[PDB]
Amino acid sequence: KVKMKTKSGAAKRFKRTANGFKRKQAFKSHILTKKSSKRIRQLRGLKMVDKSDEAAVRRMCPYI
Amino acid sequence: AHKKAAGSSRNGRDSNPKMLGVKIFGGQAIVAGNIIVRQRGTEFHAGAGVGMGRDHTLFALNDGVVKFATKGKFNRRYVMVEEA
Amino acid sequence: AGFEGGQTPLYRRLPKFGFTSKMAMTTAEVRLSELNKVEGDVISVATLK
RNA sequence: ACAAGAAGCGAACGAGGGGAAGUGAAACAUCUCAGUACCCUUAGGAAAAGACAUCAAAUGAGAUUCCCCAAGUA
RNA sequence: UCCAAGGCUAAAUACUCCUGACUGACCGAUAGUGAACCAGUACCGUGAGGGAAAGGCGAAAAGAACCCCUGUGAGGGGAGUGAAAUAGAACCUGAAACCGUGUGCGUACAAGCAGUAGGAGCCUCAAUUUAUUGGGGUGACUGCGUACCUUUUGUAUAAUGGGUCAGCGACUUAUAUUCUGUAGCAAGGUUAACCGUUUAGGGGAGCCGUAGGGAAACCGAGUCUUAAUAGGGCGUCUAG
RNA sequence: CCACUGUCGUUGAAAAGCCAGGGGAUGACUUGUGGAUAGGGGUGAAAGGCUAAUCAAACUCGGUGAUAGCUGGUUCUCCC
RNA sequence: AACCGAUGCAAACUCCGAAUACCGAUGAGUAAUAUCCGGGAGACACACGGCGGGUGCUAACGUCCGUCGUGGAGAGG
RNA sequence: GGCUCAAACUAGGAGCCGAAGCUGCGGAUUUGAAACUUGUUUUCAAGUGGUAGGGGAGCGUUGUGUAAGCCUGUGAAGGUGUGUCGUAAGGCAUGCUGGAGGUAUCACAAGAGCGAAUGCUGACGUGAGUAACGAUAAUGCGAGUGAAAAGCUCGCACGCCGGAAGAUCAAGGGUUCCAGUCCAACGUUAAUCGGGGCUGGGUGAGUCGACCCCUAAGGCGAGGCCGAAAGGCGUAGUCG
RNA sequence: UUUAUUAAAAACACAGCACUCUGCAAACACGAAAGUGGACGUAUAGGGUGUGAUGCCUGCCCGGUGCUGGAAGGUUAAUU
RNA sequence: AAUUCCUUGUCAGGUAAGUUCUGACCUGCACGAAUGGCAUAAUGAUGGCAGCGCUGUCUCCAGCAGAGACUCAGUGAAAUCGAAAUCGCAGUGAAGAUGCUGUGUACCCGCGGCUAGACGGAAAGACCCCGUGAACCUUUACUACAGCUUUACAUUGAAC
RNA sequence: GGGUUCUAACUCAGGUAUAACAAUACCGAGGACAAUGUAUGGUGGGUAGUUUGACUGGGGCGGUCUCCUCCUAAAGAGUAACGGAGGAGUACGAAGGUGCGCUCAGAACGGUCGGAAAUCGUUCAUAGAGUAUAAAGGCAAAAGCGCGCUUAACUGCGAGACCCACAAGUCGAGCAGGUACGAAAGUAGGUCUUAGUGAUCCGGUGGUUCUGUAUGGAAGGGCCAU
Repeated sequence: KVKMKTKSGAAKRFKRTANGFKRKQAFKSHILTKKSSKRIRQLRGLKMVDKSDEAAVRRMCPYI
Repeated sequence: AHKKAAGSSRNGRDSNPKMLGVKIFGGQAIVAGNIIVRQRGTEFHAGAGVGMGRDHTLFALNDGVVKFATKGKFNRRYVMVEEA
Repeated sequence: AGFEGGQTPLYRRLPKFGFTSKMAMTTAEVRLSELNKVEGDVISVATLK
């Protein structure tokens, strides 16, 4: 039957947690020599999607 | 454009705001790590209980109450965190 | 869904990460409180099915 | 130079030969629309497919077709 | 695990020009087929093609013999038929726009969204012991008062739209998903396709909930990062 | 057979005409009949002209209920 | 030229320097508060009158900011 | 308008007018507050301008069950008045018209509500009894017929065409041709007249034309060639 | 000759001139190809382009972009 | 100058007076030799300028004839139109008023004229802008494709 | 590894027969060329599909578009104009860290060349200098200037804050490990600070047990770094 379509590219960047979603941070792919080692260290890892933005994530990924 | 005296004078750019100034004023409760003043140079100096960052930012080293005073032989503006 | 009027949408300013595992989709977690539906005393994979 | 057939017409459904663009992507060319519309050939009450040079990787199953899930998952 | 380069093979599946039976919280003449009617017609087009309008007397024609006016016309009035004839064939009902006729009141010295709040006079009905009220019609005169919609910062606007009336005309349906309400069950809830002597009953495949952490392996009220048992991130200590 | 000028006509007698004049009038003439060239094609002594009162891409049907961040409209009532 | 003494001026001058405004504390009274979480929006063409300015000509029913009131979406005098 | 020891100006003072502000009286309503407690009741307090928009409560219409009910020829629906009731959408009753259907209550489902979209269809207005009545070749009179004659028939006269506005065809049309009869519609007026209606009649070929024989341009084209298919071309021929 | 239907002209055409292509299954054009036109023609012919009777005439520039000729060298596809 | 902006260039002619015309000058913004230069008889419903003749073109209109217009009889449209008990002025106001304020004037209704206003009617401005609109055209914009051309392989072989 | 020749493929829009077109036979002429199929480079407005920004006292033209400093900016922050003025798209293995030490610009006087000013000596001299780089704010404990040793221009993080629509950005004590300097308490996670910058996708490289489509591998993917 006709089902709602997942945004298959938004599912590759958001993962369901207990009370929200998690994601990687930006500004870590290339040109990394000029960044202080605090940026390289605190831009590394997971953050949570903002409360502001998680209504969009719920509409983009209805099934996660 | 009679008298023809006008003409372009290109100076229409500026920089973004930096949101400097006093963040926590005198007599207020403060906890360690709280930024007190964001500034350029040492407009205010770090007194007892107040640290100073590479940006010249003044922050609380320990909890207490923030206090401003003009002290020293240079009549400098100091910020201190009194244990109160 | 997925549009901010022109600025690169949130799902495209952030990077893709991770990979999907086929093992994870055939490994089921069983709770102690669900065991009341089992017939008998043996608890196996075929018995959980 | 002698017998037996065919021709053409007429709903949809099937099989096959060719095959767009409007549109969407908030532009547009990859892509989408869509193997769709349309054109063409041809059959039967259905057609096609169909018995493994197929899957599976479990304690294995056992042709084709159609429906509900698997799953808007990989 | 199976043996291509040979050929076949029913059923479960798709469909409706049609034939029959039956059904409808489908329409009822601007609807429903374009077409209820002599409709793919009239009409338009060289042509391909496009494409209308248009139902109803009465139960029975008993559809008005005859007479009268008129041109042996139309139309009508009698007579007659009929329950009904302002049911008389343009025929059931007969709205509105629009057009007449009659009655009452007002109106020919007065300036404008035409009403509204007062208000004299006049006319007309019902009571009343007889102009006293009450109902209806009219509106001299006074005050106030620049339509409606849309779009706009802002419209009487000289910005848009509407000549009027009647009829029709625009937030739907299918599925998925989320939240809220309500109902049943409740750490459980619920079946789908199907079968069925068919809204029952069966069918548990599946789905959601009950656990999270991590890319993942993996571990699990923990888990990830780390050399770290430190720190920190994400979770924990029910209702679905 | 044309169409240079003017008036008229402009809800016309006429969706291009009448009237008064005007040009060619044995020629690269005019005309009847039949046939040929078809849409990104034709034909064009060339004006993007003409191709059935339609032409910087005919007409009809179909894709099609094209799309329209634009304009218009959007129908009963009361309470917060 | 300077240096002294009188004497003015400046958004990008300051030896100075308010009122307000803002950030806190404590305390009464009054008040249909503040905050967080979720369902549904609309709006992102604003206008004028003050006040402080830039621009313009201390022109504009001008224009661009800040701030208040009104209109928007508000009749009445 | 008018105003001059003001009806101007300045400084004082006392009255009064003046708003949908406030108060007084009556009524409704939202939210909260003590309770027979779900509007079961009496109150009190603070509120009740409003676009976009959010929330809440209802009215009416068509259809389904309720309903083999109830109502209805002692008159259904609809139409048209009147009275009455409710905050409203609207309800109820009833006079007349009408002539065969309607539907309480509670649920349920919607083709569920129109003034606007230069909206769609039909009907009818205003302009307005206005412009115009289609070549300025032209008519006058006497009889006839007739309900009626400027327009028809006949007559006399007048005017116009006469390389046509006269005749013969082809094309195209198809009965418009002739006679009798009728005048509703059609004819831009009237009509007795007509290319109008109705009813009859009328087209006679060896020599005129077609058909026929022959071919042009150009078609189609056994076999043939070419091309996914459809088809394109082409010889002999066969049409034209 | 032309903008049928606001432009008839200085616009188009034109005889004439020049360049250039083409040796015939010609170049060139229609076509998917077969088949055609060119042409039952043959360089005094046919096509394309420009100019536009006639008279006097038609100067300089080959750097650019075309076109024609040449290949020493550089670079260079599939393929292997 | 069908080219010249400055510009009505300057000088000469023509006229009483000539931004046009003709002749010449050359200071050619920005002529020029087959997108041909300069002329040229003849030709042209070709452009400019100038004369004779002739005139209602005009001073300055008059008279007359016919067809309408006007009246009567018959037939009988149109576009438009929210509704109208539809006046002037000075103001005001979404900024140019029949409709608002103040005021002035005005008894009710036709007919023949007229066109100053009703921002009069007609055609959802064609000018201008906007829309991640359209079409067609151009090119050393991009990306393709037809066509043409190159080579390799195949049809494709033998000998020196 | 190139040319010459031959005929038998192939071609003839050549002749003779076959009524005609075509085909076939023979003769003649070419000939492994031509031509065609696949692949490939070139050319290719002949044709198709499209793109060709925004701001803007209308649009075009010109200018601008990101970042930093000052003012506008109304004594907290923030705050617009095609408002007024300037800078940036770097530099440095020392110009970073630490320990130690030092103090500038000028003026006058005296002094060979030698002056207005080179170098030297003396006296005044809170910065009238410097701070790599504009400006602002800072700077004596110097953040300015030298010397020795060095690599903290670390790794894992980070309580807590500023700023902020998000995505980002900024400051940060403290803890663990390994150091550098110092006798030590200590200081050091780059530079006086604020400009020196660019998400995702994709592709590359250095590592890693995470995965590894029957299984063992591997390919590919994931994670960390770039």
